[PDB]
Order: sequence, then structure tokens, then C-alpha cells
Amino acid sequence: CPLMVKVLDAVRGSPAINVAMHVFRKAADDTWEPFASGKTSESGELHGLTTEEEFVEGIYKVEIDTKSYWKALGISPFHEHAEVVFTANDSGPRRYTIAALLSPYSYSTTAVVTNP
Amino acid sequence: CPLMVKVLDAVRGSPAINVAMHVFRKAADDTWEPFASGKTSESGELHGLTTEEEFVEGIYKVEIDTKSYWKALGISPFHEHAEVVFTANDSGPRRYTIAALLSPYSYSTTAVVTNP
Amino acid sequence: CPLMVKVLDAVRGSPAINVAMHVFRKAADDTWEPFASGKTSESGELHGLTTEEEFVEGIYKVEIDTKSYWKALGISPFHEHAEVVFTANDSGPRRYTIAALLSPYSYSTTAVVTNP
Amino acid sequence: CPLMVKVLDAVRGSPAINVAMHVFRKAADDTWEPFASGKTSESGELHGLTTEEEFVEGIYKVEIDTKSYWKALGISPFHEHAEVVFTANDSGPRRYTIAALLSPYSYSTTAVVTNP
Ligand SMILES: Cc1cc(OCC(=O)O)cc(C)c1Cc1ccc(O)c(Cc2ccccc2)c1
Ligand SMILES: Cc1cc(OCC(=O)O)cc(C)c1Cc1ccc(O)c(Cc2ccccc2)c1
Repeated sequence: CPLMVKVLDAVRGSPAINVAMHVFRKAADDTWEPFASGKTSESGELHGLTTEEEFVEGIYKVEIDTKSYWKALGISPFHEHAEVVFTANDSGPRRYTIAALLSPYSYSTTAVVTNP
Repeated sequence: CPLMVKVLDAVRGSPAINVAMHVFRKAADDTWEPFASGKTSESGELHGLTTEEEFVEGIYKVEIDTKSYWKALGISPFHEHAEVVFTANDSGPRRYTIAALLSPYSYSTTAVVTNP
Repeated sequence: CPLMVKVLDAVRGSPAINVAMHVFRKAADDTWEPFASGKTSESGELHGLTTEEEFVEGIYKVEIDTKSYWKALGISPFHEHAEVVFTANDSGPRRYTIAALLSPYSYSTTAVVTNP
Repeated sequence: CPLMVKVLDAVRGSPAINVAMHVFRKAADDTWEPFASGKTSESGELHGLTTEEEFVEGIYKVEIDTKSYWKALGISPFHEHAEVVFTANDSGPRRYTIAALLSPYSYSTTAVVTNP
């Protein structure tokens, strides 16, 4: 996987399961073009969003539907969603893991970038 | 002062000074309208973005220009920016502090919401 | 005021109020001597732990009683406490703010160190 | 593994490699008895610290030598180490992943607790 997302839940102490997210690439006219999506597995992971050949340089956005997640748990959340916006592959193809830790009024996101 | 933003630098253990950010409000037609902007002070704070009367119910986005902050320090960070998107004043007027902690490959955001 | 602690609750989006904590200093014989203690205010802050004259060079530990905080809210959290252990004033007197963000299964801590 | 530790580096955007840590169990006299240790792999992971039979109820401390890690990178750190103190297995055996995200002046720790 050139791109993987891992989401944890800081209230339950667990992977965050069935969290939906969409991935966008910024177009030449500065709009966001959606191109992939999925929901996290029982281990809080989403794999298989893109392939090496398709995942060219550019600016990418991952929009994580954290609000639906907290709603499903009966917990009032602050954010509409969690975004991660980044330039990919600036100096060549990299493997990216986006890690997110969710609380109702806070989130953190981190990137693990490895050169395959 | 109903909306304040505080930004810290996790590398230097300091306020993040001179960090630009723009606030937007979602309009009735669903586009992001410019709402306010400013840069953090020497204490990493930005106050005076809005007033109670102007800060009506709605979905607000704060886009924090973290990339320029890192680039000015010589660092090429992962994120293009840090976004915070939230519904405000859904249950009457509240005071919001958005707190952000910055590292080159990670950021966290939290909200303190108080009732005046 | 050379040492201040600020504690936020990531579940409620509020200061963490009435959080007890104890500060220790490592002694010449390597044991932890009691240094100061207190509980956070309604603003999640604890000030007045020490003075510039008393806060000499050394290794200090702040043990924050996060378990009691969660238990009083009905929650059985993961951590017994949050610890912050650091060398202080190694390069002359500094002002330290210890910031902690709490969730039932996670906590984060950061330091803001300023030169007066 | 009943106990795994995963450490990431928020400055380099990578697993935190060759981070040493020690694990202690609290004794009846309230002292900490060390019983396991290791250093993180190239993927920032430490496995094999204990076995199901040995990992009985009690209070456990993981002391992560973050200071040596930052020193090895030529970066000035704030903390002496990062601690994680928790009661294990309170309601039966669980699998524990302790996740830590490191910055020079901040760290976060989270637990993923799964029932095997
Ligand atoms: C626990 C784990 C399993 C995991 O499995 C997938 C794999 O091994 O590739 C991957 C990662 C990066 C992790 C670590 C992790 C997950 C979410 C996350 O936000 C972080 C960073 C973090 C850690 C502690 C507190 C706040 C943030 C690490
Ligand atoms: C909101 C605030 C009020 C505050 O009042 C006291 C003062 O102004 O000195 C001080 C600080 C450092 C803060 C910011 C703050 C509080 C806790 C805390 O963990 C952090 C770092 C952080 C920020 C976002 C997500 C995780 C961690 C900052």
C-alpha cells in the first residue's frame, strides 16, 4: 500500500471501527476531486485506497468522518470531520501511513513516511 | 471574545509565533465564505477574530498555515495546513478556544468550549 | 511564577477541574523528595507551586492524578496517573508551563519553556 | 503478545527505532520491580516482553528512554523519559498495545486494549 490510514479511539481504548473516509486530489483549478474512499476495518485500518502508479505527485486530502463515528456511539462530538492535507511524493514515491487518534473534542494526526 | 486560537510548537517547547490562519463560514449555498483572519502573537494566541453578534450559528473552518511556519524554520513538514471544522453556537452562544500543538509530521487539535 | 500546570479534558472539551497532582524533586541520594502539591482550579490551572528562589536546578516529577478524575466521572481509565519528569533550570532560571490533555485511554503532555 | 509497544517520531515522520524501555511491576511494598526490557525494532515496535501466564493482574510501569533517543538525533529534549503506568487485566487477560508519539517537548500515549 502506498497509502494506509489507521484510526484509534481514545475513549474506548480500541481501534476506531467502521470510520468512513474520502480521499481527494487537488485539481488544477484548486477544487478537490474525490477519487477514493472506504471505511476502517475491525483493526481500525483502511488499505487499498490507491496503487503506486496512480498515486502521483500532488496535493491530497483525507477527510475522516469522525462526527458519524461519535454519533454512532451516542457521544457529542466537536468536529465535523478530521482532515489531513498533504503533498505526496515530492521527492519520489513513498509509503504513507496516516495515524489518527480520536477523542470527542480533540484529534491528533501523524504521518509515517517510509521509502520503499 | 467568542473565538480564540492558541498554537504551540512541540519541537521548540514554545508558542508558535506568527502563524497565519483564515476562518471561513459555510454559507446557505454550501460554499466556504471568508469570515476572519490573522496571525498568532508572541504568545501563540490570536484573539479578536469576531464578536458575539457576528458569530452566529453555523459551520466554521479554521485553516492554520502550519506549512509556512515550518518552512520559515527550514523544515519541510508533512501537512499543508491544520484544519479545524466545527458547528458553533448550535445550543446558544459559547466561547471557543481552539488549541493546536504542532510538530513537523503531526498535529493535534482540541477545543475548550465554555458557556458565558 | 516559574511552574504552572494546565489540564484539559478531551471528552468534555473543558478544563479538567479539581485534578490533584504532586511534584517531587530528585535528591542527591537519588530518591524522590516531595516538593509541592495542589489541585487544578475551575480553569484547569494550578499556579503557586514554587518560587524562583526555591525552584533550583534539578530533576522534577509532576504526578497528575488522572485516575481519580475519571473515576469521579464514572469512568475506569487506562492510566493510574500522568507523569511528567524533566530537568529544570539547567541553563539558568526558566518559566515552565506543563500542559496535559486527558482522555480515558490516552494522554498527551507538552511543555512551554520561556526565558524571563 | 499480551503486551506490545509501538513508538513513532513526530519530527522525522517515522517509527522511533532503537528506543530502549523497561517494564516494572509494582511490588507489595510499593516499590517498582523491573522485570522486562527491550528496544524498539526498525518498525518502532517492541514485542515479546511477557507471556500470558506471567502477565498477571497488578500495576505495571513502562519507562521509555526518550531522552537517549533525542540525544542520539542531536535534538534537545524536555523529558527525562516517558512513563506509562496502568493496572493490567483488572477484569481478565487483555492484549495491550501501548502507542507513543514522540516530539522533543511533547509526548502522547494511548492504549489499545483488546479481549482475545
Ligand atoms: C498502534 C498502531 C498500529 C498500527 O498497525 C498498523 C501497522 O502496523 O502498519 C499502526 C500504527 C501506526 C500504530 C500506532 C498509532 C496509531 C494511531 C496514532 O494516532 C498514533 C500516534 C499517537 C500515539 C499515541 C498518542 C497519540 C497519537 C500511533
Ligand atoms: C488552551 C490553553 C490555555 C492556557 O491557559 C494558560 C496560559 O495562557 O498560560 C494555557 C495553555 C498552554 C493552553 C493550550 C494547551 C492546553 C493543554 C494542552 O495539552 C495543550 C497542547 C495540546 C493542544 C492540542 C491538542 C493536544 C495537546 C495546549
